[PDB]
Order: sequence, then C-alpha cells, then structure tokens
Amino acid sequence: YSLANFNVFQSLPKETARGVDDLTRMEMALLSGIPEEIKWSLKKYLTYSNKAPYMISLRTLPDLLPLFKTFILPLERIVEGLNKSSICDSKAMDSLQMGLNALLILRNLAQDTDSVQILVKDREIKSFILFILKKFQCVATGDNKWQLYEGNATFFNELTHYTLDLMEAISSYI
Amino acid sequence: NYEQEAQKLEEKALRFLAKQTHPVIIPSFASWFDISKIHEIEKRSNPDFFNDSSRFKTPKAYKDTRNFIINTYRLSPYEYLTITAVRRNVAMDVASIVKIHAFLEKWGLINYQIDPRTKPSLIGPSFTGHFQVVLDTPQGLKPFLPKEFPVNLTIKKNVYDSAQDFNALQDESRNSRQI
Amino acid sequence: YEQEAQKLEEKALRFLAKQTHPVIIPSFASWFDISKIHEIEKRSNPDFFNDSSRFKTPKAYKDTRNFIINTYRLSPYEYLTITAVRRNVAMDVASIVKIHAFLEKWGLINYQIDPRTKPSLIGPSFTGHFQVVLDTPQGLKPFLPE
Amino acid sequence: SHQNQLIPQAYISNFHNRLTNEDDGIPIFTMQDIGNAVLPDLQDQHHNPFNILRYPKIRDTFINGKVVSPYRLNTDQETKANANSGEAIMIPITLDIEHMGHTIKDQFLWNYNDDSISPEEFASIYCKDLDMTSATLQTQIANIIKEQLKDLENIAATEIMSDLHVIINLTCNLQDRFFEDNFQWNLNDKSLTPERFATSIVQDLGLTREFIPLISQSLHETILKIKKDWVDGHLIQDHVPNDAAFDIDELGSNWCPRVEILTK
Amino acid sequence: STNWLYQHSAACSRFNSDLFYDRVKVLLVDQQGLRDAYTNILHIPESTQSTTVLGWRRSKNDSPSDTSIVYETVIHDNDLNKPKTGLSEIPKEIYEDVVDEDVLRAITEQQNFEKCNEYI
Repeated sequence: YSLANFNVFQSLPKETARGVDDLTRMEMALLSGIPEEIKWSLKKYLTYSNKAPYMISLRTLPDLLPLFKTFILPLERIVEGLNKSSICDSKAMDSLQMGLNALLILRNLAQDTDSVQILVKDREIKSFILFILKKFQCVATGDNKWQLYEGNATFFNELTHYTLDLMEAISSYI
Repeated sequence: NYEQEAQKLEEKALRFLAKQTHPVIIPSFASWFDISKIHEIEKRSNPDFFNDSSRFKTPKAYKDTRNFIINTYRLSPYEYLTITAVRRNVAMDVASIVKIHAFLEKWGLINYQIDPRTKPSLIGPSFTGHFQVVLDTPQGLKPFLPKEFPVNLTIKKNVYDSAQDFNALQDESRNSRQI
Repeated sequence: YEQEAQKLEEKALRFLAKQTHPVIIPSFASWFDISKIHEIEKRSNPDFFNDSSRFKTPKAYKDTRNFIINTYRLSPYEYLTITAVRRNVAMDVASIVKIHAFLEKWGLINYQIDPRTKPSLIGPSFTGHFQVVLDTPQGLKPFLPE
Repeated sequence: SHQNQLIPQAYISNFHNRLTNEDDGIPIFTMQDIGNAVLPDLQDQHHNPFNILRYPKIRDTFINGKVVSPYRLNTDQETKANANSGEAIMIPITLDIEHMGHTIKDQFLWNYNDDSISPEEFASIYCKDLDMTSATLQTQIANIIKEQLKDLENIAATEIMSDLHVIINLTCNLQDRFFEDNFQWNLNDKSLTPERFATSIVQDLGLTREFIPLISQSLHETILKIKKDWVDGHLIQDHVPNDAAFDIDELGSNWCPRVEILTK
Repeated sequence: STNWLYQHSAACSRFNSDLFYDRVKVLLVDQQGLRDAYTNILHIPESTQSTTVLGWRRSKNDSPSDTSIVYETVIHDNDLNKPKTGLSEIPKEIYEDVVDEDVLRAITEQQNFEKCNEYI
C-alpha cells in the first residue's frame, strides 16, 4: 500500500515532521528576496513583535537588525523623494510598505530594554531618525526647500509617528 | 528521410531519459533556484569561486560540483546523501565540498526532511494548462549526416486531474480503476 | 646540410597528405594555411614566441599542429582525443592541451565527426525535467512557472 | 493519492552498510521487466514506487537502513575581513588507521590557506558518516591531519619562476586496479591543473568517477616531492628523457596510460 | 624511411579507435550504465544526457473549466546540421584586423548562431 510501512519509518522525530521551524522560515524568507515571501515574513514578524517580543529580542537573535536596516534605508531615499508624485509604480509602493512594516517592527522591539540597548549602538538607525526629524521640522517651519505633496501626506503621517516613538526610547540613552 | 531521423532521435532520447519516480519537495523560499543558472544568492554566499582569486576555484567547477550533488540527491530523495560519498566522487578540496554541501542543505535544496503525509495540497494561480519544459538536445545522440534541420520533438507526456495527483505523481493511466 | 633535412621533412609531410582523407573545412577557418601561422595563433597562443623555454618554439609548435591535423584527417569520422596525441608528441601536457583546444575551436580537428565518438564523463543522470513541489507555510503546492 | 501514500524524505542512510559489504567494493573501511539492470534510474516504474523493490540494492537500502539526524554546521559564519585571498595551498592527506578490527585507508586534498573548517570538525563528520563515533578515533584523525599539514606546509607555498620539465610516472591503485602513466610536466605554467588532467584521462579511458580524485591527488604528491628536490638543489635540469626523433620536442616522446587488474 | 610519420599517425588513429570501442563496450553495450556504490546510483556518460533547460512553454486547454495539467518534456535543436564550437568565446580583439570580409561575416554568423541556440 505504501513504502512508509517499514519498521525503519517508525522512529521519526516530531520536530522535523513539519519541515522547518517558523523562525528559520521567516529568516530564510527575508534572506531570499522573493517579494511574496518578504511580505509573509514581515507580517509574521510584526505579529510576533506585538504579541511575543521576547522570542525575537534583538539580543538573543543577533544579525536580525541588519535585515531591517536593509529594508529601512531605501525608505530614507523614498522619503527624500516624497515631495512630488513618485509612487507611480507598484514596486515603489511595495518597497515603501516593506519599509513601514520594518520600522513598526523596530519600534515595537525598541519598547524593550535589551532591544533598545542594541538599537542605540547603531549609527544608521540614529542617522535615519535624525533625517526623518529634520524632514518633519522642514514641514513644520514651512520651509520652501522641501514641501510635502499632499497626495503622499498619509504615508508621511504614519512615518513621523513611528520615528517619534523610537526617539522617545533612545532619548534615555543620549 | 528526416522523418526516420527524428524518430530514431526520439527513441534514443527516451531510452536515456531519467524517469522520475519519487516526488521532490523543497521549501518555498528556495524558489529562485534553477539547475542551469547561478543566482546572486549563490555568488554572495560563495564569493571565492567568482572573485577570480584562485585557479582551482572557477565558476565552472562550482557549477559542476553543485549540479552533481543536486542530481545525486534528486535521483534518490529518500536517502540522506552524506558528505563522504560526494567527496569520494568529486575532486575538489574538502573545504569547498563542505561549504557547497552546507549551503545547499541550508536552503533545503538537499536533505530537506519532512513527512509529507501530514499536510494538505493547494492550487497555485498558475495552473490548468499545457506545460512544456524545453531542455537542450543531448549530444552523442544527434544523427550522423555525412539545408536546415530544426527539431522540436516531444519525448514523454503526463496528465493530471488535480494538484494532489501532480504531487503524488499519479497519472490518469493507472489511477483510472486502480482497485 | 640542414636544407637536406628540410627536404626530408617536406617529402614526409607530402606523403602524409597524399595518404589522408578529404575533409570539409568550415568557412570561418578559411584563413588557415598548413605552412603558415597567420598571427591569429600568435595572439591566441602566446608563449610559443617569447623565447620562454628551450622547449616551446614556433618550429616545434608548427610541427605538432600539422601532426595533429593530419592524424585527425586520417579518419575524419572519429573524435580525436588528447591521450593519443599525448602518446605521440613531446611537449608539456599543458601546451598539447592548449593546441588541441585551439584547433578544436576553429573546427580544424573535430568539426564533422560521428557524435557517438566523443568522450564524456559518467555522472548521474540529468534531473532537470523533474517535477518539484514547494512547501508553503500552508500546504504542499505544485511548483510551476507563470 | 491519499496523504498516507506519500513517503518521508531524507531520513534513511545505508552508507555504512554499503561500506561493510563485499559485493559493493569500496576500497575504504574493509575487513516491464529487468534485463541486466541493477538500478531503476532509467527504467520507468509505472507510477508505483512499490515496483522499486524489484531491485535488490534498493531493498537493501530500505531494510538495513538507519534514521539519521542531519549535520548542523556553524551556519557558515564566514569571517570579519579575513580570507586574504591567497591562491591556494593544496596539500594531499592520507589516512591509514587501524580501528579495533577495522581498517581505514583514505585520501583527500586540503587547502591550508583556507581557515574556514578545522580538522576536528572534519574528523567528526567523517566518523559520523562511517557510524563509528568515538573521541579517540577523532583525536587520532585530527592529529594525523595536523601533522601532515605542518610537514608539507612551507614547501607547498613555493611558486616556481624558472621553466622546469620533468618526466612523471603516475601509479595509483584503487583496490585491485592499477593505473600507470608517463608524461612530461612543466612546473611553471599555471594553465592546466591536475584536476582537469585527471578528468580528461578518465573521460578518454572510460573509467569510473572514483579515479578523478585519486589520480589528481597522487599527481599533487609527486609535484611537492619534486619541489623538495628543487629547493635542496638536488634537482638537475640538463636533460629529460622524451623520445624525440633526432632535435628535442618531437613525435615519439613516451608511452601511454593503461589500467590493469592484478593479483598476488 | 619516409614512412615513419605515417606509421606513428596511423598507430595514433588505431589507438583512438580502440579506446572508443572499449568505452562503448564497457559503458553502453554490456550494461546500460555503471552503478556506483558510494551514492547507490547509476552513472551514464553525460553525452547521452541533456545539459540545460531552455525555459518553459505554456498554453491552455481545449475547453474552459477543464482543470487538468499536461506536463511534458521537449527537446529543441535549432539547426542540427551545424555543430557548435567555442567560437562564442574568442574576444573580438584577436581575430579582428587580420581577416577577410567573408571570414568576418562567417565568424559573426557562427557566434550569433550559438548565442541564439542558447535561447528557447
């Protein structure tokens, strides 16, 4: 009826019967570059940061922050290019949404001591926070250099909020 | 004339074609992989074969080794394909063999351990059509000709009703009135 | 005195030619002269003219090239392998392989041969046409392109 | 088509039993219908894996097999600004070890310039494959590897700058087959590597793939030896016996390779 | 004494034929392939096997709702008469500037032919 009915196949562990632990699956999916896997893994990482942040703490899992930085710096480039209609394509929208999701994940993790301690010791994240804050200041003081195009305001809105939260946390370490 | 040539060519190509018996399962994140091409993920994870540093490490050698390992695994996907067997068959330095084996094993391309009798089967968006995987013609089987001569033969065909039939590798021929 | 040796070698090569089969040189190799070099060889195969060693000299290079071409033309319906040439030629194996691959590239050695006579390694078969099955986080899904 | 009909994947391993058997001659660790076919790789089973059991070897793999936990290497944590990208230090390594009632004769290459893997890890992998895990065996293997590394280390890293041509006799025995060949090798041209040479020889003679490492490896050996005799000045360069017609570099030059099965 | 080169060359050709016949006898005639024991797997000369995969092809069924899959392999041999050589590898900076116009056109044709045969 089936070759699985051998005695040899009576001693299989329960750990591999599914194929891969979900943490490894999410890490490898982020490592791939396939957009569908990227979106799936980012949704799962966001849920974990919201409902179980101790399983993905930036200390117990090193080399987790580099991936988020890879998703976050193109967000800096986009935000600089956000003073005009520039989200015409769907790949641009996908990159923007991936950046926003990674930023929210970072903020949710920064709500913890070890994760924010790891975040402070990173020049890239602090420089990005400063860049977003200077853009917000340019919007606030009403400078003629960089004027937000209202068709994008929504995006910017969310962005600002996350940044400020991050700042709040790291405000204790400067 | 050419009709008999193409007929004998199809006969020979079908005689020396690897008939698949067991299904191969790989995790979804390993979907960028092609047996005949090299991806950026492979060049980043193995910079020594492509940075032109050594002469013993060439992209051709890497590709031949990894294709040997892939074919050996795919031909019998129930066993484990230990490193020692590969090392006895391949002629590289042991460090490179180990690195390639570990890289292929991390991405589930080989030695991906599941128990596929505990998961459902779905249908992707791409479905319900004729799929023709076009592979190059083998040499040493081309005819001996002592005008053009194009060839677009078809070697073997398989039909499936559902995706579960595709996964289980069950064709309509035997499935129709099995018991 | 040496002119007499050249005469002997010329007569020997003429006999070789007089007992060789007729072959069909491809068009893109028509620049080839059996008694010349043509400076395509000089560029593609350096180090036979840099006076690098006492061994690799243009005269010996030309001799080996002509010998290999005639040994092939003795029976054009068979792939000429490197082991035989290596058996009947005095030169470093590297240079023999260089000349063999060069003459092969321009279709001067194995252009029209019985393809069953070409040697190839024995690896496992080719599992490229096989059917793969992805393991999504939900269930097994048939891998198929779009 | 039922879920239950599928087979698990990548659990069994019959390798050790293939090592132990005498019908399967492994030179290491010793003490429709089917015609003259052994494996089903080219004969199509009619979409029924059960027929796979018609062949005794597949049955042996499915009956005398063990369940194996996978290797878990160090996940290839490469380095920080290391691997200075030297060409290669390719030194051969042999193993003659007498375990209790067991022999182990093996060979391989080792890149001394690559610090990615350590001899202890290789010993662990080897002993797991042979299914003979014992700390004493692994310590012996690692010590042998370290000794052979320290011996031929400095000699291998000596690039020759003057044209040398040497007549070389390669002789390699797998278990009972002896491969002997003679040729003329230049120790200055980095174009041809012994691996390509071995591949060409195996292609032309139609031998098994197992000869590709062996030959090449042995070739490496001889090269190193010659280097010693060229460092100690004990290597002459005045002549080299190649049967050349009358000047040098002519058309007789040597004999050819052969493979012979012997006894006694 | 003008028969030495010819005898050596004929011996070379006979050696070549002997090697070919021995390979064919061992690998393909007596048994179809050699079963290696390290991996427990058949080994057939790579020539009999195909090398790469030239993309895919897709179409539709005859009727809608006919949810079936037709998986099938296909070999493609654009211009089986003309053999392939390594001519797609020689850089332009070698054969140029010393060639006849016709030979240059032939070189370009061969290179383009190989490059296009690498396609579907």
